[PDB]
Amino acid sequence: PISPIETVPVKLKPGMDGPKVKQWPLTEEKIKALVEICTEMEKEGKISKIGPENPYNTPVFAIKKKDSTKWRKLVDFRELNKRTQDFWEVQLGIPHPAGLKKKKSVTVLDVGDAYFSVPLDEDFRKYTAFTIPSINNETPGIRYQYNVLPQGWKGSPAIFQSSMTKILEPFRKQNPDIVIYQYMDDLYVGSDLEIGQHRTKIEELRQHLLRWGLTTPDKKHQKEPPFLWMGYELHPDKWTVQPIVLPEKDSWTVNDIQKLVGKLNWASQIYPGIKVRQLCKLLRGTKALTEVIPLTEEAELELAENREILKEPVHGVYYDPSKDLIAEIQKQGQGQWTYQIYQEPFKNLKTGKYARMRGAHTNDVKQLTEAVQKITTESIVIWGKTPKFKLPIQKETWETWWTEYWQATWIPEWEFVNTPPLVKLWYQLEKEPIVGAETFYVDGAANRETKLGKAGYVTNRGRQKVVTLTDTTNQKTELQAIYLALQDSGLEVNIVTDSQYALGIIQAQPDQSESELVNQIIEQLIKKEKVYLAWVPAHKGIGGNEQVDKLV
Amino acid sequence: IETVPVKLKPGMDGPKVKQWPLTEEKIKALVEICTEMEKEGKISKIGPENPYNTPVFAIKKKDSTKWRKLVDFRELNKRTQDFWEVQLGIPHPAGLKKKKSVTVLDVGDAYFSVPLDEDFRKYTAFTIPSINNETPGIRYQYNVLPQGWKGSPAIFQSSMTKILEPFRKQNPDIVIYQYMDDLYVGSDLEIGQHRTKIEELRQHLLRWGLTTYELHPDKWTVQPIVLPEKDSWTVNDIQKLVGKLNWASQIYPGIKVRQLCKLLRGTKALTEVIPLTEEAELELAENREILKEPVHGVYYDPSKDLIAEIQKQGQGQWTYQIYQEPFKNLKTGKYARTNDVKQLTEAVQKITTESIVIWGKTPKFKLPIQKETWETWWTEYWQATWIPEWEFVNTPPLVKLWYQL
Ligand SMILES: CCOP(=O)(COc1ccc(CCc2cnc3c(c2)C(=O)N(C)c2cccnc2N3CC)cc1)OCC
Ligand SMILES: [Cl-]
Ligand SMILES: [Cl-]
Ligand SMILES: [Mg+2]
Repeated sequence: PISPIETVPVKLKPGMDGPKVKQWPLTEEKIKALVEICTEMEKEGKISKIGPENPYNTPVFAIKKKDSTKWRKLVDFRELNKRTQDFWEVQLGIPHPAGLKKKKSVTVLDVGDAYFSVPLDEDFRKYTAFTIPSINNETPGIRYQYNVLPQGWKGSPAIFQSSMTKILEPFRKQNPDIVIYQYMDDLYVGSDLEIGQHRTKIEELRQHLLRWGLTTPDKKHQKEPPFLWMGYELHPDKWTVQPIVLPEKDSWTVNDIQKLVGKLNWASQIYPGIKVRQLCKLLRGTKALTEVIPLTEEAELELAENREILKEPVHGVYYDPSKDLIAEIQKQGQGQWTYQIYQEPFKNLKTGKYARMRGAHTNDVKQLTEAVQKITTESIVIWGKTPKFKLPIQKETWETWWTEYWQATWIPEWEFVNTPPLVKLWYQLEKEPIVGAETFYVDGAANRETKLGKAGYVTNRGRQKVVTLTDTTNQKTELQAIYLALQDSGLEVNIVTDSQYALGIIQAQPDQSESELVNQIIEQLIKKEKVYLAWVPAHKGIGGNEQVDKLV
Repeated sequence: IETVPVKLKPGMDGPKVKQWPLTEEKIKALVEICTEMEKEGKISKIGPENPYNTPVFAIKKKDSTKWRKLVDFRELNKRTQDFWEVQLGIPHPAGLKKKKSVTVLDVGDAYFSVPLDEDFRKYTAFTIPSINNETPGIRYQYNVLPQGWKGSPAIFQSSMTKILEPFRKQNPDIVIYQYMDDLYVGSDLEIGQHRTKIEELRQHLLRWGLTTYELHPDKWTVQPIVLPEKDSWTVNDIQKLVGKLNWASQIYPGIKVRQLCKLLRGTKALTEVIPLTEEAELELAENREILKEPVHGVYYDPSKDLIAEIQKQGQGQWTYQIYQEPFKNLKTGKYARTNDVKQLTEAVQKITTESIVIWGKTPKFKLPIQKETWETWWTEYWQATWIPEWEFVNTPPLVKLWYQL
């Protein structure tokens, strides 16, 4: 009940001294419950009486437990915590089910009285001092300090987890084949031994634990499959997410939709094809939690399709490190992507989706590559290697785009799979000026104070046209000017702008955008048969540029 | 040896940098290497009372199949800059860029034979992660001078000097410069004579610590912004030319355009051909003259950071500029000759190496690539013992064009 393990040395933050909070006066029954509780703790070693010489104090309270007639002590460590050194993080990620090696057996052991079962650095105990006040604060209160890790102190999760790691260590050494996952105060222990030998190896591990201060349930009390953990339901040779129910409601509030999206997002790691775009749109311009939001027809369509997907129970498989890792991605439309990861078709380890918009304007080839980077990182985390990708895009489409684009890239080994919609490029700008095509010199302007703006073009065929724009920006007009030139031009066009900003957007060959303007230009660029887009410096007295320059 | 005390910049706490995900084979490698370093007392395991962390990686030694530990101390170095630069800085010789041949040697094994100030060791904490987070990270700190920390050479400085004295006295016309884990050794000897002198230097080093490539810096020349000479010229060609000279004019004093603009007069079609004038033909030659030269008025400011921009040109060619003040280029260049990330990675190390030789300083890179792609892949091709600072940018497509050819 108090581990013999050596303590972790602990310090207050370098400029600070221990807490000195005054104990509020408590009730007679509160005072009584505490003396009861503390006497029992004191006998077990958990705490000790100290003199009045100790300057430190932090407040204690008592509240009636679980509506029952039990009392729980409750120490308020906010002040000590603010003064205690920072610790290293327990875990920097949580394991995913899809990454677990299959095991013949796993049993769960929980540690009883976890924090109280571990010692606290001798030199730090004086800082955990509390005082049970006497009745009406007449007389000196009873002062104890902790000898073990307190509940609610800042250091206990971390010193506990490391103490256990130190304790598990030698047993790991002698049992390299045995798997032990430490989670909070649970141990998950798994082997490829047969029941008996496993039953044996367990009670032998329990025994190593007890030599070290750690009590664990015996066979009679060890829980059974499926194991419920971190929102997952983990059966012996398949896993899934814990049971998911999508409410039926006549109407949805902000808060209803948030919980819907949270569940769908969580279901999406094993139910393929989940979508939340149309539901997330409703959440925009976020209003009151209690507020009713009527569903769009698109959000209603989406909920309905998610509803079918979740209709019949799906499950995931565990990881066999000898087999290979394959990953497939499908376009689902409007920046939405979905993926499956399996080793043997089509039994998924896990699924996922990717929606992110990196930038204001993109094309499918950029999004696909981004999704691949995401899935690659995730694979490294979960399995420690990158998968073999199967992608909905031709080797030539991809080759064409990325050799020509200005940014570098490199996706791991992939191969094309014909799973429409396929990702393609919808237009390509030209390399060279077009002979026999009308050259538009376009330009734009916005008055910074009035915010009013003109846009228009001049032609080598003498043509000309300029329009007015209310409350715009210098950027907005320069795209307007390009759009004008596309509308009024034939199937082949040269265009000359002095907007690096418009050039950059168009050069990168976007097929989708947040700007309606840019989508209009895109519709145009696709309908065209040839467009060559060029840039000239402003106000340098360059040809047609100056003409349209003053016009606007 | 005697422990020299170390201090962080007042206020600044240590590095708390997160550990990037590693593949299985790199984790396995790190465990072997660290189990062996622990046995030899170079590192010790640490408890959760140590809140600090710096990233750690595995790379393949330059020309060699064998895993090597690379610790990313960029944060610590930044937080230590008072120590390794002002109290105990290594002076950088201006003569190094001058030599015909410079050889780089790894002398990192030197540092492990020296204790690190005990009040500092906690800041050198690092974490070996596990796959799928199934076991808590394995955690260590250093007991000796770590490789990659700029403090190590600053501290080992007087030991290095004692080691190099005989070789220096016997070979006065050789420059030796220490930077981080490397020794840069330049001479004007003929190449065989140069190599022979390196081996002798390895033997001196060998009697203390070392195991049982050549730059040719004075052959480094800038990549001039190049103005084509063409058969005929179109309107498009002229404008592209104007835009380009227009850009040079913001860097090189004396660049003139006026005569070329005159050629554009009117509002004419893009493909049309246009007659080449003497004023233009001359002005053109006058500019082309200036681009061959050092920028008049640009000078290295030791107090200021170096910056390196890199543009993907295509066909395996890359261009780059180094400046402290934007547009004021201390050096331009190109790198050439698979895989977009493998190449960028090679260009960054090459550009860093030259920076060390010329300035004694490393550049902050502006890299044309998605952060996550770079993070994932760079270590797969990295071979240096240092790591430059970087950030990620989308290359202005105009900048790319002006540095073609
Ligand atoms: C008395 C005999 O055992 P049993 O009661 C049921 O045994 C099981 C239960 C689940 C699995 C799934 C794979 C499986 C493999 N490893 C797991 C787990 C499941 C697991 O449940 N959790 C929570 C886990 C979480 C995070 C990291 N690691 C794990 N571990 C560590 C062993 C395999 C065996 O009867 C079986 C003969
Ligand atoms: Cl609720
Ligand atoms: Cl060279
Ligand atoms: Mg729990």
